[PDB]
Amino acid sequence: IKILLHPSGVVERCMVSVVYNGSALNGIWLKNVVYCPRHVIGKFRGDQWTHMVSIADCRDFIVKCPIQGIQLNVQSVKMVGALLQLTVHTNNTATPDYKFERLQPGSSMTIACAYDGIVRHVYHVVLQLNNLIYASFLNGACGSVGYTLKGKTLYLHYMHHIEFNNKTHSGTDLEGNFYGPYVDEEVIQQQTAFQYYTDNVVAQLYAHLLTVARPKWLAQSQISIEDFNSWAANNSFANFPCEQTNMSYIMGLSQTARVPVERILNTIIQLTTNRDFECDWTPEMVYN
Amino acid sequence: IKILLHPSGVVERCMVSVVYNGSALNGIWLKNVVYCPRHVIGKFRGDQWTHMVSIADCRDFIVKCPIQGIQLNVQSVKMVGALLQLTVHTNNTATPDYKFERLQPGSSMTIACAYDGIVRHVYHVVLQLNNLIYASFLNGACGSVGYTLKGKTLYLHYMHHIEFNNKTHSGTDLEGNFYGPYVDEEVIQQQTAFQYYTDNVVAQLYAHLLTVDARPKWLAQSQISIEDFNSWAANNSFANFPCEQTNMSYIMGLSQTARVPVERILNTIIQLTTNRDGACIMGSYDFECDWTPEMVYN
Ligand SMILES: *C(=N)[C@H](C[C@@H]1CCNC1=O)NC(=O)[C@H](CC(C)C)NC(=O)[C@@H](NC(=O)C(F)(F)F)C(C)(C)C
Ligand SMILES: *C(=N)[C@H](C[C@@H]1CCNC1=O)NC(=O)[C@H](CC(C)C)NC(=O)[C@@H](NC(=O)C(F)(F)F)C(C)(C)C
Repeated sequence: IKILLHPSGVVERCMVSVVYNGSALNGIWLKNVVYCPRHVIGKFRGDQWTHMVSIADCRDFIVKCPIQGIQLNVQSVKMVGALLQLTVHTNNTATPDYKFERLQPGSSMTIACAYDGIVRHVYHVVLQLNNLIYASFLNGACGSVGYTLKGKTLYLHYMHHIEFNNKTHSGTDLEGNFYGPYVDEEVIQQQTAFQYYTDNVVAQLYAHLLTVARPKWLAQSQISIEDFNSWAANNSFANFPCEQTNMSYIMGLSQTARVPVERILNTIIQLTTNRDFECDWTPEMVYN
Repeated sequence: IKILLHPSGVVERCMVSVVYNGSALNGIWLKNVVYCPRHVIGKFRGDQWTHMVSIADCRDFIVKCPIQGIQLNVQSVKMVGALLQLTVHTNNTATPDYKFERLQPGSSMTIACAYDGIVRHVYHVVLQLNNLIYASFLNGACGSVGYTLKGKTLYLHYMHHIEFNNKTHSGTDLEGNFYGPYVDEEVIQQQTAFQYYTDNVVAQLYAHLLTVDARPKWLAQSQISIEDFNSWAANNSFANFPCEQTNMSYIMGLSQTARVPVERILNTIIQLTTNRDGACIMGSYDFECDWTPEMVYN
């Protein structure tokens, strides 16, 4: 039982460099459109973006695709949400079947971290209930995408925008809308309190009992799901189950492990003195 | 600080499928040669391989590369170690600058786990001191490769062969020699006892101090010397520290930024074996050998 990531080859063939008057980041090239963060044209705030994008000369958008050796030429600039839709002359012949899918908190995705239009590293994250990811990005990485795959169909979920001072990262879906109440502005932005995605904590504990001698810190007594949820409301744990569809997986793991979920939940409560606690294992990934 | 995988696009463009009389697995296609495990021609033992390979007809090797729409035709077949080197008529246009490099225990690599010539998952493993990897594989995954990337060159380290009862996996390097004393035969094979790669366990705790909590309450207050630790390590399934002298430059740096000398990390490891009591360190619940000092420091 490993943390599984999706192969990045399809994403690599679409990544492009986007350089606008001394500001460099990444973008993705699908059909005849290149999607990049809008702050490549400057550091603006509020409703200045509409007018500021309209005064942007397309000749200044230097766009290159390193994998294909092509230099793209922009014909029109359209702002959609917090993203820029740059229409180019050439259609990307490497464009796959793709979908723009929003992620619900607690779901996983593969980050294709890129620089200068080239994907450098690939790693795994789960969108937390505070609508932040705990990723890793340096200067010039904006425009990196978080994606999943399902039968050679690219599911784009995320594009990176901003890093906060507690090693948190925020971006948009590919429709241009941020996750949570965060924006692309260099100011302090109040984050909602952290809360554990309980379904995923349950998934990690079951992953441990399946890849190891049942440990000593495993609780000996059961607790009802309802008693856990009254406890969870005062200990920053999400109401269980967070996703009703996860019970098909969780109950299946409870069979393979011969440990009922009621015992796993009481173990979560007793591990409070030790208590980040990590919601990186989803029940789908552990079961399949 | 994350577990970083290398981008797999270079590997996908060269993966192929290899089928022989109903036995199907994966192969990698570099230049004019296709490399795949030898048990695609049968489940033979001992020294039966040299003979059975020389009588295998090349017209029974069905070789497709689905990402390029080509079906390959095999000219010659040569057994190199536990691998078959299938020469084909067509040079691979997507062949990168590559190198066959054998890993030493404690190093990491990215696994491109494929089926029918297409990689379905990528994940990260470390060659353990038993010369096994703790990976994830199903039927038809043989031929999957473990690799790393240094700029432009693709560094091939591993090709998958066999899964053992304890969810451990074994294979060869790209030159054809297995890691450890394991062979491609469906019998029980003795495994050396498990031993933690102490350098990597030190890197995991430092990763926790630098990203999760700078002063966790399981961090030992007192220190132990490297020497006193290594006396304890010989009896507690921990390798002698340091396992690699080149890791010291990374660990000394991690100590300087964490403001916690390695002596306290080593004593923390000793204390955790008697009083971890369910502590979850860098999301792992167990000591992991997945975090290397190089990756955590860089
Ligand atoms: C995109 N090219 C970068 C990605 C950053 C750089 C450092 N790590 C990352 O993930 N994005 C930016 O540089 C941001 C630009 C804004 C206008 C969208 N700026 C930031 O992320 C800054 N963060 C803040 O000011 C904030 F207060 F925390 F929000 C940096 C990280 C530069 C201080
Ligand atoms: C090749 N595609 C597979 C990959 C396996 C299947 C299950 N998980 C894997 O990683 N390799 C095989 O099927 C092996 C073929 C041999 C002849 C090289 N066989 C095995 O791995 C078997 N293992 C054993 O018999 C052994 F005892 F553990 F060594 C299986 C796991 C199928 C029983």
